Amino acid sequence: GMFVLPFMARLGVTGSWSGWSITGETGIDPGFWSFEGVALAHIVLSGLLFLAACWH
Amino acid sequence: ELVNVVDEKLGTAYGEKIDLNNTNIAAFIQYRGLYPTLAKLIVKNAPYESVEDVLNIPGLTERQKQILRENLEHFTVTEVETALVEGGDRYNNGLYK
Amino acid sequence: QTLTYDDIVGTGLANKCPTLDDTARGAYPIDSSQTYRIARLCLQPTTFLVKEEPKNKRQEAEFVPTKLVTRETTSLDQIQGELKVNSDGSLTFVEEDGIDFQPVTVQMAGGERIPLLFTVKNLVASTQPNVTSITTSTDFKGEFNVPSYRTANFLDPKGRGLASGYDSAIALPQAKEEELARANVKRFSLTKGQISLNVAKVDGRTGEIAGTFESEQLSDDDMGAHEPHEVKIQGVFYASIEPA
Amino acid sequence: EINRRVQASLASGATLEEAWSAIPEKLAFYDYIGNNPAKGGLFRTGPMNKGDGIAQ
Amino acid sequence: QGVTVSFYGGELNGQTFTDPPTVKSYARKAIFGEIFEFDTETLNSDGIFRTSPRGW
Amino acid sequence: AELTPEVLTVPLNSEGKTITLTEKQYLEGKRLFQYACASCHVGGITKTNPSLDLRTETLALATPPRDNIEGLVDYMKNPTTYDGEQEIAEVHPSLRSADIFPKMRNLTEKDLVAIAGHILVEPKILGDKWGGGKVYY
Ligand code: CLA
Ligand code: HEC
Ligand SMILES: CC1=C(/C=C/C(C)=C/C=C/C(C)=C/C=C/C=C(C)/C=C/C=C(C)/C=C/C2=C(C)CCCC2(C)C)C(C)(C)CCC1
Ligand SMILES: CC1=C(/C=C/C(C)=C/C=C/C(C)=C/C=C/C=C(C)/C=C/C=C(C)/C=C/C2=C(C)CCCC2(C)C)C(C)(C)CCC1
Repeated sequence: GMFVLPFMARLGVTGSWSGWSITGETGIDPGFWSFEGVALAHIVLSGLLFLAACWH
Repeated sequence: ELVNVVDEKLGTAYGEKIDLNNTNIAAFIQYRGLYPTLAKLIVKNAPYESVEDVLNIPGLTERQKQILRENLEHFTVTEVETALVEGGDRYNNGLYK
Repeated sequence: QTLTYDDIVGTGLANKCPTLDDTARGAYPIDSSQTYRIARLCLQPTTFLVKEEPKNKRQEAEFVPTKLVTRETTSLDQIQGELKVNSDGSLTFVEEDGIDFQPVTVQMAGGERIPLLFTVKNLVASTQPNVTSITTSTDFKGEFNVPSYRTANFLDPKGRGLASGYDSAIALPQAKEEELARANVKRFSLTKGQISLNVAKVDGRTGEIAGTFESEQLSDDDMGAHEPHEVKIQGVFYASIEPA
Repeated sequence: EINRRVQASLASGATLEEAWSAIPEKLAFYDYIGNNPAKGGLFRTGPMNKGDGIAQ
Repeated sequence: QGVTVSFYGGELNGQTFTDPPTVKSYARKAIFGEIFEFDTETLNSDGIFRTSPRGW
Repeated sequence: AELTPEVLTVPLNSEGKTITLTEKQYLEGKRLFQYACASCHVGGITKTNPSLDLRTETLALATPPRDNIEGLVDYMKNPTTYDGEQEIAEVHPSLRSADIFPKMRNLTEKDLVAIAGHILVEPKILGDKWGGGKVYY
């Protein structure tokens, strides 16, 4: 039932900070742009847009 | 099925006598003249296939063999229970006062 | 050039085995008439691998590499024993005493922690026959005992244990007991592990050998509550042969 | 009252099987702490049968 | 101490138990008073005592 | 209840002559036990070795028996392990090691009797509390 996970995987984001990848390979490092890092980036962006909405 | 082996061993002669293959060293205090010197030798040279094998420990004085002879009626031998001898537990089983 | 505790403390070198220089490609004669012993066997693990369990029965169940979470607490050191010279020319290390166990926790992808008692407790390890000199082709193959990761007094978070503790789930006073039996009955495992010490450097003068090891053993089973994993430990070793 | 009835039967020549088989199940059920109204919990919700089960 | 349990009346009438896990398990039930057989499956009974309507 | 003569009457030797201590003797013994021994033996236990307590039945099974006044006085002069096999004065306080245990220096025979009497009277007073540890607090 994964809906947004394939959209992340389609464009390059395949690893997790917890260590796995969607192709199932072992021991690769995703850097910041893991699935969690995408999700964190969208949350931070959501908050910054909220503040800009208040200002405007 | 699954059984508590420590609870089972209390159903044997371990629950009544000092077991020379299993019982913690501090239980040798219960009788005169075993602790510490003879108690140390008994635990060091365990296991035994019979109680009378305690007299075969190398280096015993004749007084030490006589003391052991007076206390064989308080000793027993069962199979070594690995849950009782591992972790150094025959020298310190985590019990104090 | 010999170091002190204040040089070593807090650097991580205390968890390291001593090394022999690259020049020490020599050979150590085993006089068959004279007895030998090991003054210090050090084992420093570098790589812990855990075998996965794919739920399929078949498939490729390979050893995956893990991340150590319990820090530089891993080496076995100060191990002593008698190095016998057998009839057929082989040398058998019988392990006597030392710091021969370390609890280690590594973590797989997904966050699963794997606790293991990394050990060589009661190691009997023998070489090949007709080895009149420990050279850089010597291989100590052998086996050891892996006792339970927790000992018998250990209490679970609900106060249940083997030699101590509750024998049931007291927070569920009227629950059915047979589904809780694997948690309520604590069981002390004792398993075997295999290790191969491969010599790479020999001090012909002093009697110091060093090399690599590979060790295979089961991890912790949580006193019988779950299945242990298969662990492969790799690393370096150091042994100093004193004649006795 | 359970012990009284058992001793009245045992004084009259009933065996121990016969004396205790004469105790009604309804009377033995009251002599069980899971029917005590002081064994519950503020957020242990629902019928008493949700706790120990339905007595058979 | 070689502890055994015998049941009189009820379902286990005449039966005697001597294996120490089985004897201990009925002893843990005997702290609650009279021992009853429960259906824990119909209601997904959690085994944890609840109060009565007298309590509520 | 009172601290009667019968409470204060303990064995003096291994044969069976008794000594009835005075209340002044028992109270002086408690003061000197607190002064010199209770840092390890508070309540009749032994903090640095909990296997060996000061209960009367335990001192009776010691070799030589320490369940009388003279046995305890000899132990305070020349302490042994529980079988009597080693002399442990170099790690246990005694008259013969008062140079390393300086609280033992100015102990008289009257002081050693008084401490020995306190060790014998106290379980007759406290019961299983003496030598029992925290379970009986
Ligand atoms: C006098 C009131 C009363 C009592 C004693 C009972 C008693 C019972 N009810 Mg009944 N019931 C009642 C009224 C009552 N009912 C009302 C008014 C309704 C309509 C909502 C119901 C609907 C109902 C249903 C649908 C069911 C019951 C059931 C039951 C049984 C189980 C109770 C339970 O688990 O509660 C649990 C109680 C709590 C968890 C306590 C609630 C605590 C509140 C939430 C805290 C409030 C804090 C407050 C907000 C803080 C304020 C701070 C502020 C002032 C600053 C018990 C026999 C059950 C049953 O077994 O029936 C067969 C069941 O299924 N009741
Ligand atoms: C700790 C530092 C102690 C102080 C101070 C005193 N004692 Fe002690 N006592 C101590 C130990 C560790 C032991 C056990 C020694 C061994 O056998 O390994 C003891 C033993 C005794 C005994 C024998 C008890 C028995 O069961 O037979 C006695 C009678 C005794 N000690 C008395 C005693 C007195 C009177 C002290 C005050 C002067 C005293 N001890 C000091 C530890 C320590
Ligand atoms: C229950 C359920 C579920 C879930 C759901 C969900 C999860 C939902 C959510 C949702 C959400 C979560 C939503 C939200 C929304 C929001 C909104 C709608 C908002 C709005 C806002 C606004 C209005 C703003 C305002 C402002 C401000 C604040 C400031 C500045 C300015 C302005 C004015 C703009 C499901 C389906 C699964 C199933 C069934 C059941
Ligand atoms: C470059 C880059 C990138 C991108 C980024 C981005 C996308 C950014 C964004 C940014 C943003 C998006 C920003 C924002 C900001 C905002 C702000 C700055 C706001 C503020 C506000 C305010 C100040 C307001 C205030 C207020 C309030 C709050 C309330 C009321 C009142 C007032 C109005 C005063 C990436 C990652 C891709 C990659 C790398 C590179």
